[PDB]
Order: sequence, then C-alpha cells, then structure tokens
Amino acid sequence: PVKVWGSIKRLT
Amino acid sequence: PVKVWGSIKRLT
Amino acid sequence: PVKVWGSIKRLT
Amino acid sequence: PVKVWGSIKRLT
Amino acid sequence: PVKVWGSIKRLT
Amino acid sequence: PVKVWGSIKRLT
Amino acid sequence: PVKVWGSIKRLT
Amino acid sequence: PVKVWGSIKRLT
Amino acid sequence: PVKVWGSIKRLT
Amino acid sequence: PVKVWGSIKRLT
Repeated sequence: PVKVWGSIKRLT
Repeated sequence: PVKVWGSIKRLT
Repeated sequence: PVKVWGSIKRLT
Repeated sequence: PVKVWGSIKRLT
Repeated sequence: PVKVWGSIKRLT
Repeated sequence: PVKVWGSIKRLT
Repeated sequence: PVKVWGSIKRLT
Repeated sequence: PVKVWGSIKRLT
Repeated sequence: PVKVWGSIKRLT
Repeated sequence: PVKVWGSIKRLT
C-alpha cells in the first residue's frame, strides 16, 4: 500500500 | 490547515 | 507537505 | 511493484 | 508487464 | 496480451 | 503526470 | 512532487 | 485515462 | 480469443 502523512496549509 | 493521513491500495 | 511512500501491487 | 516516494504540496 | 514512470503533484 | 496506455495525474 | 504502458497477459 | 516508477503484473 | 486493448489468453 | 477495447476510467 501507498502511505501518506502530513498536512497542507490552504485547501484550494 | 488540513491534516492528511491514510493509505491507498490502487493507483488510479 | 504530505509525505508519500510505499508500493502498490495492482494498477486499477 | 510500483514504488512511490516524495511529497505533495497541493490537495486539489 | 505494465511499466509506470513520472510524478504526481496533487493529492486528488 | 492486453496492452495498456495512458496517464494518471492524481494520487487518489 | 505518471505515464503507464506495457502489456499484461491476464486482467487478473 | 511524488516520484512513481516500477511495474505491476496484474491490472486489477 | 488509461486505454486498454488486446486479447486475453488463459493459463491452460 | 476474446478481444478487448476501451478505457479503465470513463470520461464524462
């Protein structure tokens, strides 16, 4: 499986 | 800020 | 930034 | 297998 | 086999 | 055999 | 963009 | 950018 | 979009 | 043999 982790700042 | 985490098993 | 890593066995 | 590595900055 | 190559910039 | 061709531009 | 190409002998 | 490379033996 | 075309043989 | 033609991801 491909795992992802973290956070972005602006949605658009 | 939007936190992102999880996993994908298929590409497309 | 969202870190991504891993491998997939099937395309679709 | 299809390997993935890196980070995304954009959600959409 | 099905070969893949490139990079993704956006999550979805 | 079944041939494949195209492109994925999004991760999920 | 991730390019996809090749051939598979069975769909599953 | 998330780098993607490799090969898969089955489509679905 | 991923295009698919060809013929399907069996394991026999 | 059983021939196939089309796309994995339907367009509009």
